[PDB]
Amino acid sequence: VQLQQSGPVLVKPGASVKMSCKASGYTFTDHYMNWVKQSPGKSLEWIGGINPYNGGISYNQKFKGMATLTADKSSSTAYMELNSLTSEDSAVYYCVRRIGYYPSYFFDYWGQGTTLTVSSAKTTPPSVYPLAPVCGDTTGSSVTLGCLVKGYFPEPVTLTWNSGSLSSGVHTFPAVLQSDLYTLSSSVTVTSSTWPSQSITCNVAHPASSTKVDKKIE
Amino acid sequence: RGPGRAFVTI
Amino acid sequence: STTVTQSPASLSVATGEKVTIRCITSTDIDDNMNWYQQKPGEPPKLLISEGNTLRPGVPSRFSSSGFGTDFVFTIENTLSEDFADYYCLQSDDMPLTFGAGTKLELKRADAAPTVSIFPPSSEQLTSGGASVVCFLNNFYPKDINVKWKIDGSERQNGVLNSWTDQDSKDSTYSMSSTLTLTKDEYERHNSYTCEATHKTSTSPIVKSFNRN
Amino acid sequence: SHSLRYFVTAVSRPGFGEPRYMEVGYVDNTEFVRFDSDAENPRYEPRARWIEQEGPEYWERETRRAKGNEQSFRVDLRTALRYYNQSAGGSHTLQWMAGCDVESDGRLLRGYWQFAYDGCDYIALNEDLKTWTAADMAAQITRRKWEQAGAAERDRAYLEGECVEWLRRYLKNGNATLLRTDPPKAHVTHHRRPEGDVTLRCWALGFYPADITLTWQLNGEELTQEMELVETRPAGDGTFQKWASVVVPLGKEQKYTCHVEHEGLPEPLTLRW
Amino acid sequence: YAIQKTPQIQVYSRHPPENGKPNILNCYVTQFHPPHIEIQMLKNGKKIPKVEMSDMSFSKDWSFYILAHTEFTPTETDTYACRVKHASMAEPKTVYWDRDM
Repeated sequence: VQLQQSGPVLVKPGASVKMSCKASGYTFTDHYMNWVKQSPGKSLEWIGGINPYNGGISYNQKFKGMATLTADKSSSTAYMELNSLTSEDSAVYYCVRRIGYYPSYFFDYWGQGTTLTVSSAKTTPPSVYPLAPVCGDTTGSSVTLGCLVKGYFPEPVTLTWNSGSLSSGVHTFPAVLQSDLYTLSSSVTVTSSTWPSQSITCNVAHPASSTKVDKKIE
Repeated sequence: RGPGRAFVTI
Repeated sequence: STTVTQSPASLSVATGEKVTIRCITSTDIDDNMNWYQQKPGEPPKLLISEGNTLRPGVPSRFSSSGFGTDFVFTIENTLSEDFADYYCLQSDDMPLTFGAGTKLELKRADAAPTVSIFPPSSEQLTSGGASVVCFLNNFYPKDINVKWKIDGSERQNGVLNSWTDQDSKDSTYSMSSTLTLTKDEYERHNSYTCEATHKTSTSPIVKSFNRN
Repeated sequence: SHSLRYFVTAVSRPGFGEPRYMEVGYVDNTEFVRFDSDAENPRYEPRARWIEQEGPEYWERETRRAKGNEQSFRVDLRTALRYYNQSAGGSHTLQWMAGCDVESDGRLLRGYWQFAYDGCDYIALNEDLKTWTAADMAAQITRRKWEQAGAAERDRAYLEGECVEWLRRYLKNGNATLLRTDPPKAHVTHHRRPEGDVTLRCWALGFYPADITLTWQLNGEELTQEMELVETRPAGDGTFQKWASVVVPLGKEQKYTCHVEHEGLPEPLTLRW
Repeated sequence: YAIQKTPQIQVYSRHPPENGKPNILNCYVTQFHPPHIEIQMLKNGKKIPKVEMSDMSFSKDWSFYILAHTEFTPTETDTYACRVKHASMAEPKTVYWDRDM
C-alpha cells in the first residue's frame, strides 16, 4: 500500500550512491522488488529485481556491474547501490513491487521515485529577481507578475505566491540549464484592482542549500 | 467414496 | 532483449472519442503485455495486467486486446482525466522491456495567448547581468513562435524558451522566453520588444517597453 | 498394504472470481477421480478406467459431497482471513488430506485427516483418531471448537468404516490394474565427462507399483559417494521411472554393479554394461 | 501467501528415445508453493500447441506437484525443453530434454 523512497541525491562522477525504498502495508517477503530508471527523454528501463524471501537477484545486462540490489527483511527495506557513476546515469529511479503469488512478472505498485543528479557542479543557492510591468503600459483588468530564479544547482526549486494563498493564474516554468546553473521562472496573474494596491510576494525555497527567500514585487 | 466436511468449518 | 515498439509517439484527441495505441514486440510474448498510465509528477499506475485483465478500480472504458506479437490498447469515450502518458510493458521473459510511450494530449479549442514583458530588475543590474523576460500564458495549440527585437533589430542569440505541460483544468500551455545579456550590452540600447506568432491570430502580438 | 487417499485444495483469487476448489482421489499411487470448480460444469469425473464401472448415482453423490465441501472451504478461507488478520487482496491456499492405509489383511493401519493453511500445518487428527494437534493459536481455537462439537468421532467413523470398505471394493474391482506388478526394465548407459572420469547411469523403466530401490555397489558394496538419484517419476501410462548415476574412473566400468530391487521381480537385478 | 518452495523440473519421455517413433514428452514439476504455476513445452524454442496437464495435487509435506505431457516424434536435430514460471523464481526456468538423462 505504500513504498517510500529516499530524497533526491547529487553525486560527483565516478562515485557511488545508495538509494532506499521502505515498504509498508503488506508482507514484505511475499513480493519481488524491482528498480526502474526513467531518463529525461528515453524513458523506462528495467534495472533489476530482488526477492526479500531468499535474496534471489535478477539483473538487466545493460546495467550489470553498475547496480547492487539488497533487501533487509527486519525493516522491510530495499536498497539499490550504483557505482562508477557517469553523467548518463542522471535520472529518476523507482522501486516497483512485482505482483505476488501468480506466475507473472508485471509490477503493480510504484514508489514516488528518487531523482539522481551526477554532476561535478557544486551546490549553489539561487538568485531571486522580481518582474514588474513596463511602468506605464498597464491597461487590462488583469496584470501579470513574475519571479525569476537564476543561477542555482541542483534541482528542484519550489516557488509559492503569497504563501500559497494565490493559486489562480500561476505558472511554474520548467527549469533549464544555462552556464552550468539552472534558471526558472514563475508567473502569476491578478486583477489590476489588487496590484499594486495589495503587495505581492514570491517565496523561493531551495532545499539542497537550505535557503528560503521572499521577494516583494516593487 | 470420499470424505465429507459435514459443514464443520474451522 | 526483446524490443517493444509503441505507436504513435503522440496523439491529440478531444474529450469523448476513441484512443487506440498499438504495441508490437520482436518475439512471441503470448498475452503477457501490460499497460501503464503516468500523469505528470506521479509514478506510473498499472491499468491492465497480463492477458487483458482490467485491474480492480479501473473504469470499464479502458480495454486491451491482441496476442503473440501485436497488442492494442483502447480507450472508448475518453474523459478529461484520461490524458497522460501511456506505456506498454511485456512480461514474458527477462529483461523486462518498455515501450517508448505515448503522450496523449487534450485537443481543445484554440486560445489566444496573454503576453507580458518584464525588464531586468534593478538588483540584477547591480549584480552584473540582465534578463528580459516574456510570458505567454494560456493558449492552444502548443505551437507558437517568439521573436525578440532589440531597438527594432532582431536578436537571436542568448534566448532560452521554456514551455509548460498542458494544464489539468484549462488544457492550455504557457511559455517563458528569457533573453540574457550583460549589464553593459543591455545599457547600450533602449527599446525592447517581444513578438508572438500563433494560430489564433494572423497578425502577431507585440509587447514592448522603452528602458526610460 | 494399500491406501485410499483424498487430496483437496481451495485457493483464493481476489478480484477474479470465487475460490478455485479441486479434489483428487488416489488408490495407492494412481489417480482415479477428480473434481474441479473450473470446468465446463463442476462434477466428479473419473480418471481411471476401472472406476467408470460405477453407476450414475455414485457420481451424483460424489458431486454433491464435493460441492458441499467447496462451500465449507469458502467459509473456511474467509474465517482464516479473519483469524490471521490478513488482507482480502491476497491469494491464500487451504489444503486438506484425508484417507486410510489398511494392511494386506484389512485392518486399518493408519488414518489421516489433516489440514494446512498457506503450505503450513494447521490442524491434524492424531493416530488415536480421537485427539487433534494444532500449530498456532488460531488452530487452537479450531481445535477447541472441534473438540466441543466432537468432529473426531465422525471423522474416525469415516476413516475406520467407509474408507476401508470402499478401499476393499476398489481393489476388488480394479484388480487388473491396482494389484498388478510390472517388472522394471533396466539398463546402464555411459558418458564421457570433460575430464578423465565417466558417468555411469543405471535406469529402471516401466515398473509398477512405484516402490523400487536402485543402488550402486562398487567393487564390493557400500555407497561411499554422492550418488545422483532422482525421485521416482511417472511415465504417464501407469508405470514409473527411476535412475541412479555415479562417477567412475576410465577403466573401472567392469568393477561397478547396479542392483534393482522391485516387488515385481523374482530375483533382484544385478547390472553392468 | 506465506512460505515459498522453488519448483523442481524433470523433462523425460516414457519409452526410450527412438528416432522417428512417436512418443510422449513429460515435464514433471514438483515441490512448489504457492500452487499457482505456469508450464510450457517448447520444441526448437517454439511453443507446442496441444499440451495436457495432470490434475494438480500435493504430497505429504503440502508441496504441490504436476505433470505436463505432449506427443512428440524425436529426431536427432529437434530440440525439446520445458519452461516454468512460478512466484518463487526471479525468471522463467528452462530445462532442456536430454535423450540420455
